[PDB]
Amino acid sequence: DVAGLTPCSESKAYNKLERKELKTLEKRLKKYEPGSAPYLALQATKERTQNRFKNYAKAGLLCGNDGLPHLISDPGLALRFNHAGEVFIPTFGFLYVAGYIGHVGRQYIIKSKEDAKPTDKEIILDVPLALQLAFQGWAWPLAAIQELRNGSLLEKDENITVSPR
Amino acid sequence: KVKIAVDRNPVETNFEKWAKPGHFSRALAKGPNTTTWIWNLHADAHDFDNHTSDLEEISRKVFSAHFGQLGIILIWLSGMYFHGARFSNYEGWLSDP
Amino acid sequence: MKDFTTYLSTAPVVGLGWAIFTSGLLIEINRFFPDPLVFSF
Amino acid sequence: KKKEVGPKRGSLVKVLRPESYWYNQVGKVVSVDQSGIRYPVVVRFENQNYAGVSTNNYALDEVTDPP
Amino acid sequence: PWKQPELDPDTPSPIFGGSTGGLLRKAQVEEFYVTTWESPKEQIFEMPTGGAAIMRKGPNLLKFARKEQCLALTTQLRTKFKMTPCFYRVYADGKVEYLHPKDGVYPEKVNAGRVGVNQNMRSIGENVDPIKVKFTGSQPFTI
Amino acid sequence: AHVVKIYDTCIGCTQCVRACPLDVLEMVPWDGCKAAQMASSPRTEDCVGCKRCETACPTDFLSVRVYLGNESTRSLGLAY
Ligand code: CLA
Ligand code: CLA
Ligand code: CLA
Ligand SMILES: CC1=C(/C=C/C(C)=C/C=C/C(C)=C\C=C\C=C(C)\C=C\C=C(C)\C=C\C2=C(C)CCCC2(C)C)C(C)(C)CCC1
Ligand code: SF4
Ligand code: SF4
Repeated sequence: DVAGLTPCSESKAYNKLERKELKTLEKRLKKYEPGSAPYLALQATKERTQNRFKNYAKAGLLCGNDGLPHLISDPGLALRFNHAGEVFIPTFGFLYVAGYIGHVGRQYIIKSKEDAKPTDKEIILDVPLALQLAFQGWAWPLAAIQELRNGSLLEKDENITVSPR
Repeated sequence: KVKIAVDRNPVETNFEKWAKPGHFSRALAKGPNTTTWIWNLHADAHDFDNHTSDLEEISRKVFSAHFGQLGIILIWLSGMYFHGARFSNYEGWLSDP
Repeated sequence: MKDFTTYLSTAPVVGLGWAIFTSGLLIEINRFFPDPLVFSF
Repeated sequence: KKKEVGPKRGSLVKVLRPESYWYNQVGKVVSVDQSGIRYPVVVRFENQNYAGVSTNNYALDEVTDPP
Repeated sequence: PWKQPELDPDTPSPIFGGSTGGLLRKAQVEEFYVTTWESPKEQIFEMPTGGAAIMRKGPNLLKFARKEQCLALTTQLRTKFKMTPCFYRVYADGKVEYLHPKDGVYPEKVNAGRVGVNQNMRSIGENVDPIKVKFTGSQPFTI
Repeated sequence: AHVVKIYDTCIGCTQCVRACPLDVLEMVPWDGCKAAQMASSPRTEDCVGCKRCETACPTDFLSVRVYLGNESTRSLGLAY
């Protein structure tokens, strides 16, 4: 009940929107015979809509004055009202995946530079090496913070290409 | 005077030139060093007048490219006919257009 | 074989392979989990 | 003359010229001129500049070791 | 070269029709440029002011309104037929100035007879900042 | 007209003079380079500022520099 908003199950506009969607799906369904493929397609669409509306309810989602669910982004407030699974857990998961991408790209950049014509390896990818680095990135934060600890993650300002002042 | 003039097997069907992206021009044959090379790979692909100065090779490339475009067009037409055959209501449309 | 493999090892081909792989993974996830919005186990 | 006016040929050098494209970059010494020109150190670089060239002439005071 | 040649207006022009991108009123108000060459035979060349002309076996004289057109024709004749032409500049009052072969050996050579001017003896990037030269009328590159 | 300035980093490769479409540069004898040549601009009043000489310079940065300003009839490339 934060931000002056009501839960989706307790709200009336949420149920009104669900009823309107079911009504227009039934209006589209009534134009087809029950023994036709569009009838089964529309029945599956209605079942998916009902399942989605049931899953959005009883999951902590809340909507304000329009029946459209709202998401709470501040940690702590989302922790004490069971809204962490809205954005807090997905943002951590996306950070994990983005760090996976960055670590894999960094490993491929570093590991394909101690050879003749590194641009050729950049343009024609070493597929077994790329797959090996792909399956070795599951521990990206450990290796990242260890490279930070030993100083190989960052380059010194003496070996870095720099623009004139 | 007018007769068929054809050379037999001037180019061997090998994948050795598929590995090298920049091969049609000597400027791109040295390999890439900047990203503007890559666009130059996709810009001078059909610039057959710049790859070679021989008109015969350019004409052969033009003939092959026209055959490829006709094949692409026929693929698109066959796909259109297939979509009309299966994922369509043409039979229903014929009853009441 | 190895020339065709190096052609398949070129950047657009492996990018295409990644594109089909990621698109198919996300599409199958959306199909077998129809329209989720909030992580609720 | 005695020894050589510049560094050993084929050795890596770091360019200290601020206006150069290869400032704080590692290049290879091709040849060092001994006549007494202003920029005798010919350095070849692995990465080309915007003009597409990869070699430049630098003086003795703008080259150091690769750190 | 050893002696600066003098232009001859009576030299025959190359065989050509009418040009549209030819000399404008600036030719009779300001200076205009005139290119001379020595063709050993008759051949077809492309003018920078239009289509194509045919040069005569002998001296050939052409008129232009821009020095860039004269040097473009000069380098076309040098690259295509190795002609080595030369163009003068004629003002409204009739003053004739020798322009391209200043020492007669072309600027690609040295000839050990030209004094280098407008040459800064410091390296580029060693010039002073514009704050150093302020309210003086002197640019940082002009010192 | 425009200002053409040539520094001591020039190697006397004569590329700027060949790239010049108005015959502004020249080669003078020199002792500061291996080729014993130095670029000069004795005809800077005819330069239009096309910067074609800067494209042909092989040295890093530029051994020849063109600065625009105070355009005239010759500097504006006008046939009229
Ligand atoms: C499905 C939903 C979704 C989608 C499609 C995207 C899409 C995108 N996000 Mg993400 N994001 C999402 C949800 C989503 N976001 C959520 C829920 C959160 C939590 C708040 C974030 C937080 C987030 C951050 C913090 C960043 C992005 C960025 C990006 C963009 C580029 C990613 C990149 O460079 O490649 C993958 C990543 C790399 C190749 C390099 C790795 C860089 C990552 C961010 C570092 C991760 C480790 C690091 C130490 C964690 C701290 C991050 C720091 C900012 C505090 C991309 C458009 C980035 C962006 O737009 O930058 C311009 C970026 O920095 N996202
Ligand atoms: C009869 C058809 C025909 C043929 C055989 C050619 C053949 C040629 N043309 Mg010409 N041209 C044509 C039609 C044709 N053109 C038309 C209709 C136009 C006007 C639009 C042009 C405009 C044109 C220009 C301006 C130039 C050429 C050039 C060329 C040469 C190389 C082309 C190349 O390498 O492209 C390689 C292929 C590409 C660069 C891909 C182009 C993709 C476009 C930009 C975007 C496609 C959008 C697509 C419809 C939707 C995508 C959506 C996205 C979400 C996926 C070659 C001689 C070039 C040349 O040097 O000539 C010698 C050149 O400079 N042509
Ligand atoms: C069939 C026509 C066709 C088309 C549409 C393309 C299109 C493309 N190719 Mg090219 N290519 C072709 C034929 C074609 N190619 C042929 C015949 C050859 C000779 C074998 C090549 C060789 C070639 C090389 C060697 C490279 C390309 C690259 C590229 C990309 C241009 C750079 C870019 O997007 O910015 C830069 C883009 C990025 C930095 C993004 C990197 C990450 C992306 C998301 C992964 C790539 C996925 C891709 C976009 C989607 C699948 C491919 C797409 C065409 C369906 C673009 C996707 C470059 C590339 O890999 O760029 C992707 C590259 O290095 N191509
Ligand atoms: C909780 C949360 C939140 C908040 C947050 C925050 C507040 C943050 C901050 C943050 C910060 C304040 C940060 C900072 C940073 C800094 C720095 C300096 C960084 C760096 C980084 C790096 C260097 C990285 C790297 C990498 C890459 C990129 C690739 C590879 C891998 C790695 C990771 C290594 C919000 C509400 C939003 C949402 C929900 C959740
Ligand atoms: S192009 Fe540059 S290095 Fe070459 S002669 Fe001219 S100023 Fe000197
Ligand atoms: S800007 Fe053009 S006209 Fe002027 S000196 Fe350079 S190349 Fe010659």
